[PDB]
Amino acid sequence: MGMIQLQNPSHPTGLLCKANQMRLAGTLCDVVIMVDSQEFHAHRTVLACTSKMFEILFHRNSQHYTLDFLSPKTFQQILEYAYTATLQAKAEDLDDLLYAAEILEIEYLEEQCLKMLETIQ
Amino acid sequence: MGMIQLQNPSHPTGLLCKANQMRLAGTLCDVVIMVDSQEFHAHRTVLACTSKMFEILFHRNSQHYTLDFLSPKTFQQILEYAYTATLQAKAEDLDDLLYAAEILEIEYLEEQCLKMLETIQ
Repeated sequence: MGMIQLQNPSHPTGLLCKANQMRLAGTLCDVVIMVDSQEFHAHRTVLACTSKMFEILFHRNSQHYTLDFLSPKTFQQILEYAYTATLQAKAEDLDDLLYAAEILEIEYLEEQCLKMLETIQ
Repeated sequence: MGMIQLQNPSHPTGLLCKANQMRLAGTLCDVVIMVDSQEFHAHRTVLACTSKMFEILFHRNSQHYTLDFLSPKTFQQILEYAYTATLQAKAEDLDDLLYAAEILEIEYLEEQCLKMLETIQ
């Protein structure tokens, strides 16, 4: 037969951009991540699609999830990466980020943190 | 100061790919869209980040939302586009897709459906 196809190469990027604007306004946020005192509002789908650990964690439903293997600062860093595809940090945060990245099982961050730590080394 | 930056250009695309695999398995789906008889399980964030109409609709919380301005077939088409960035259809579906696309306010689909209808014309 005959088919028509429309493909928007910007859609993934546009969708994540809007999710990030929703997270900053609190719109449709359905999970709170608790690190030390601080609360981080976010969307389960974005965190579960970024971290295999969160996808596994949310197997057990609750409104709040407490993480204590990392600081609020490291979590914010990874939360921004999940919602924008970029992470910014200080060189002294690399060991903290690698460890969080391995536990959360976010392949890109573990691979890149390792590669940066090793070439410096 | 000194900063380190890691940017994964594949992240948007990887995140949407995983959401699509989650939708097909039913994982973390938190909304059912009802069209004629058929039920479509999906994630609120993906639909609200794709359609300004769904972002507005979900302002009013409920587990189920009924759409009757389009057929199940057209909805499936747009549901696939939302989750993959590609839509496939038959040429005879173009008027149906444009209309659904305008009501749902999915700019890319309205623009492309219009452009295809007009160049054929």
